[PDB]
Amino acid sequence: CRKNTLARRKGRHMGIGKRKGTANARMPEKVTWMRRMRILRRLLRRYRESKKIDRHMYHSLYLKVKGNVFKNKRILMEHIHKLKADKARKKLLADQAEARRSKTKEARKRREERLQAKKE
Amino acid sequence: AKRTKKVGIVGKYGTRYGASLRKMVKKIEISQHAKYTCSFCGKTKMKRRAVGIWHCGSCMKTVAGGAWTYNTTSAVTVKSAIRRLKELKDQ
Amino acid sequence: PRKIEEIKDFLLTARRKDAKSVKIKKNKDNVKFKVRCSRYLYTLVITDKEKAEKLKQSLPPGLAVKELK
Amino acid sequence: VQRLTYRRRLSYNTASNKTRLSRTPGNRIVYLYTKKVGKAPKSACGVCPGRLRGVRAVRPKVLMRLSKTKKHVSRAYGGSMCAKCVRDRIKRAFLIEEQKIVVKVLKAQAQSQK
Amino acid sequence: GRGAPLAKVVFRDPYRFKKRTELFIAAEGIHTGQFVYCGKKAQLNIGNVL
RNA sequence: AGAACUUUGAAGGCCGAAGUGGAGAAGGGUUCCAUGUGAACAGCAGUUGAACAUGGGUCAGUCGGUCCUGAGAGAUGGGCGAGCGCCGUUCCGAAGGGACGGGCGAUGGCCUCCGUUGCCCUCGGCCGAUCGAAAGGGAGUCGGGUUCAGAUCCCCGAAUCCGGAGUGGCGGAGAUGGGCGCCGCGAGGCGUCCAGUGCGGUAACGCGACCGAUCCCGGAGAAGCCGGCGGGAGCCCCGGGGAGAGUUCUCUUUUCUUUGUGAAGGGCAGGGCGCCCUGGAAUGGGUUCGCCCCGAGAGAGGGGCCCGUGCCUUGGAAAGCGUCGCGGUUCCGGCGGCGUCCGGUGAGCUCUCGCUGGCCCUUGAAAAUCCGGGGGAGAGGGUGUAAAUCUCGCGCCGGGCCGUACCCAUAUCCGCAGCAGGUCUCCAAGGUGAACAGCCUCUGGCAUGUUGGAACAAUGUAGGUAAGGGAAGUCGGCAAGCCGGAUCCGUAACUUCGGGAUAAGGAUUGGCUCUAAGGGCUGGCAGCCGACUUAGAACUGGUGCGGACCAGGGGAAUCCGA
RNA sequence: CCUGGGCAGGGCGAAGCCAGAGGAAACUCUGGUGGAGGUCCGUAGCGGUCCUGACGUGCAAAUCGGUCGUCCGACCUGGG
Ligand SMILES: [Mg+2]
Ligand SMILES: [Mg+2]
Ligand SMILES: [Mg+2]
Ligand SMILES: [Mg+2]
Ligand SMILES: [Mg+2]
Ligand SMILES: [Mg+2]
Ligand SMILES: [Mg+2]
Ligand SMILES: [Mg+2]
Ligand SMILES: [Mg+2]
Ligand SMILES: [Mg+2]
Ligand SMILES: [Mg+2]
Ligand SMILES: [Mg+2]
Ligand SMILES: [Mg+2]
Ligand SMILES: [Mg+2]
Ligand SMILES: [Mg+2]
Ligand SMILES: [Mg+2]
Ligand SMILES: [Mg+2]
Ligand SMILES: [Mg+2]
Ligand SMILES: [Mg+2]
Ligand SMILES: [Mg+2]
Ligand SMILES: [Mg+2]
Ligand SMILES: [Mg+2]
Ligand SMILES: [Mg+2]
Ligand SMILES: [Mg+2]
Ligand SMILES: [Mg+2]
Ligand SMILES: [Mg+2]
Ligand SMILES: [Mg+2]
Ligand SMILES: [Mg+2]
Ligand SMILES: [Mg+2]
Ligand SMILES: [Mg+2]
Ligand SMILES: [Mg+2]
Ligand SMILES: [Mg+2]
Ligand SMILES: [Mg+2]
Ligand SMILES: [Mg+2]
Ligand SMILES: [Mg+2]
Ligand SMILES: [Mg+2]
Ligand SMILES: [Mg+2]
Ligand SMILES: [Mg+2]
Ligand SMILES: [Mg+2]
Ligand SMILES: [Mg+2]
Ligand SMILES: [Mg+2]
Ligand SMILES: [Mg+2]
Ligand SMILES: [Mg+2]
Ligand SMILES: [Mg+2]
Ligand SMILES: [Mg+2]
Ligand SMILES: [Mg+2]
Ligand SMILES: [Mg+2]
Ligand SMILES: [Mg+2]
Ligand SMILES: [Zn+2]
Repeated sequence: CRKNTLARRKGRHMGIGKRKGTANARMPEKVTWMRRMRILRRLLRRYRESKKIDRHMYHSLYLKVKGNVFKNKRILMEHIHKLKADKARKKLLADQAEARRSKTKEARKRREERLQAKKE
Repeated sequence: AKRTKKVGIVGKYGTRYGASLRKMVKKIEISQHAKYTCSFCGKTKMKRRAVGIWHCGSCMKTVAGGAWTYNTTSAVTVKSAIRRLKELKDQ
Repeated sequence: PRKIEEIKDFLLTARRKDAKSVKIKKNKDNVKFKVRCSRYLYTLVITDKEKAEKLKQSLPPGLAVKELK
Repeated sequence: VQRLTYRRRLSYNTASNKTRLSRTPGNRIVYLYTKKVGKAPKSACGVCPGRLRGVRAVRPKVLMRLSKTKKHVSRAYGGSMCAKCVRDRIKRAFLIEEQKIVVKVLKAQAQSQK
Repeated sequence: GRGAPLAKVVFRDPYRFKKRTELFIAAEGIHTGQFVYCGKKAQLNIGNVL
């Protein structure tokens, strides 16, 4: 029994012919979905509670994990990296444009102060 | 993904008891299984109790409704006639 | 049974009448004192052999004492 | 691997024969008998359901054992209302009595003006 | 054995201090907590027997 | 005396945890156990038995009946009836014999102080006497040991319930404070008055107790079935140690058994909350396997409560078990040494607890008992003296009656019998396997089912084949045989659009090496630990591979019945 | 009628829900989740189609072996 079980653990005696029940009978689709989605839904908790994802993309990726989109942990983590890089690029461009607009408005208010000082 | 194109909720009955009878049971099974808007707590928690009895989820205010919907059209007509005879010339 | 923590409460139990059995059980790391007063069994467990010896000395003499082995 | 046996002559798996299995000090799996579960008391007739908090949930013949601390709460309407009923009925009694006083003094003003 | 709902309307006894509980046929649109009135000069609403 | 059958050793097998096992309900009534006989009985036999004769055996506050009502059965009032009687169970009834209390009288004990008796006043729906469950409701005993036969009953040890308290058994609450004036260095003492039927937390609520009568209200008792999911136990699995045993032709740190804590009380895990406080969301947010929740208050933080059948602790190692040794003819629940240990994991099986949902012209029981709350009629000592009451910790006394053995069945029941028939339940191991399927093993039972020996004729009853043809036999493919599991392709006519459908028709399936993917726990991207699944590749065997077992022949139509 | 007890594993995948794509709108398409049913194969259980098999002075005054129909229900069953 132990030698046969060690062969099964290595992956032997588990071909096509020695399966006498269906795939859903051997490993259930519901159990596969439960394991898959519980792992993919608590990795988001370990990201959100520590550092990684914010409040608003957490709910979007939560619903996107509830839908059958993300197959496993590797491509889930890679898609989180892609969204984090895209958000960093968008906020960098927004900070540059806001700095340009802020320096323009500050220069305009200071020039209004210059013209007010020249008038009085 | 839309799976059933005509039977809707009646696909649990499958192939038995006639297209017209399944079509006539379809609308009233939708009526008995639909959640209705509660007029008291403002929520959508009107769950169907036994026949004639409707039961809102929050605030536990059980109401005596119709047998398959929340308000029968005949019952609304009766309520309108009762309030009309109420405020008609002070009885 | 009940577990008396303090020493004064256990010795007050020993002073209290309608108690007919005291059993001293030596153990490999401590020692247990048993009073069978009436329908309850009161235990004082203690880990100091000097305190056990002085409690055996201060035990009231009008009462039976049985040492378990 | 040690198949075990009933101890009473109740061979049928009824509600009173609701059991468990424990281990003796003599290293033998024994088939011990469990008292049925006791539910806590609930509130009085109309509030959202839920058992009242702070009551030792036992059988009513164990309520003879239970003393007058683990059966009620020190509040008025203690072991009967879940205190949401208390904080609603106090305000309801107060407001309806004050509105009856308002209606009575308005009718007294009607008596004075008529 | 009855498709019509039963209603459990509690009253108050004017002669002895005791709340009496009766069993009405539940009219349409009544809800728990509604003050169901009963008598001769009761105002005409749904639920009031007169 | 006598052995195919009795008993023991050993070998080989069967039952294989949905049993040929361990126990019960109904039923049997001594069949249970020991000793003796073998003329009866057991379909042969017995030295044997459930046969016969003799003698034993059933121990209960905490197991059940007893109590309660359920469907129902039933008597009085009443009505009917020639009549034994019949109807009916709230109807056409003067259908309660009880009580908080007050007054008056009398008796009795230690006539102060209490306990009784009678009369009067006052209060008090019964859903109507009563029966009806050894599976419904129903408080409370568990661990070890003992006999040839008993076991939760007997012995030891450890607990719990229900009643009892009058001269009211002992403690602890109620209980002991504040103000004023005088004396005194102060500590303290004296005199007067007043309070005191408990406290704490903002809360949900908590404690050692917390005055409560007629009356009223509420809860428990008191709930259907089916899905999911999570916690806990038991059993199984793996890694290591310790004790004994098995094999050693060669290998194997190998293989097998065991490795414990009852009820009860305290503490702590764990699970749950439709329980509270702060606080206010929108760029909507939090969570499920599925849902669901949120301004009638989400997230977050801090609390409170319930079950705690899990762990530790008194019980509790002194018993129990494993192993080695030593004394007594025997009697001693002998005597001694060592151990009775660390972990991990789970679509694992069973039981249990909890959350949530679905189903309904099905709403899935009553009563006995017990508790809480609202009311404040009443009771209590009135002060440096202590009560009225206690649902608190103790202590004392009692728990009457009946049943308790055994079979519970291919041999203790019924069927005329030791009859392939029938009869209601709990417990369930390892492997292959989806499986409580089928097959083989373990614990535990058994002698093959009312006979043995010799030979293997016809006919028969069950089972298997057969060259070539494939239904030509036959009323008819009757019987038998083919496909049968799983994975990947592909699926028609018709139709109520749901199906037909596992339609039909094909390919692969073994063994051994690999490869890839699917996780958790630790840190201010790195390291450790284990689960069994899927896919692909190479190599190899006599084309063999669901290798046994498990197990749909299919298609075209007609009539009838949805 | 009351009161209890019981039914291994798989196949089909309704409502509802999530995500993506198309569309101006109505809404439609795809992939999951979900577990509905007087639903299918099939065990115990319950009945008994065929062999008109075995018996047919039998095990039996109706039983046995294969082959069977159904097995969440208009399901089976004990006691009163
Ligand atoms: Mg699915
Ligand atoms: Mg019972
Ligand atoms: Mg064998
Ligand atoms: Mg059996
Ligand atoms: Mg003999
Ligand atoms: Mg004979
Ligand atoms: Mg005998
Ligand atoms: Mg005899
Ligand atoms: Mg006893
Ligand atoms: Mg009893
Ligand atoms: Mg009669
Ligand atoms: Mg008469
Ligand atoms: Mg009775
Ligand atoms: Mg016995
Ligand atoms: Mg015993
Ligand atoms: Mg007592
Ligand atoms: Mg479970
Ligand atoms: Mg577990
Ligand atoms: Mg315990
Ligand atoms: Mg017995
Ligand atoms: Mg028989
Ligand atoms: Mg016969
Ligand atoms: Mg039989
Ligand atoms: Mg197995
Ligand atoms: Mg397996
Ligand atoms: Mg089983
Ligand atoms: Mg026989
Ligand atoms: Mg025979
Ligand atoms: Mg023989
Ligand atoms: Mg041939
Ligand atoms: Mg041939
Ligand atoms: Mg041919
Ligand atoms: Mg031909
Ligand atoms: Mg012909
Ligand atoms: Mg045939
Ligand atoms: Mg052939
Ligand atoms: Mg077809
Ligand atoms: Mg078929
Ligand atoms: Mg038909
Ligand atoms: Mg069916
Ligand atoms: Mg079919
Ligand atoms: Mg069958
Ligand atoms: Mg038959
Ligand atoms: Mg037959
Ligand atoms: Mg025949
Ligand atoms: Mg014959
Ligand atoms: Mg079949
Ligand atoms: Mg079927
Ligand atoms: Zn509502």
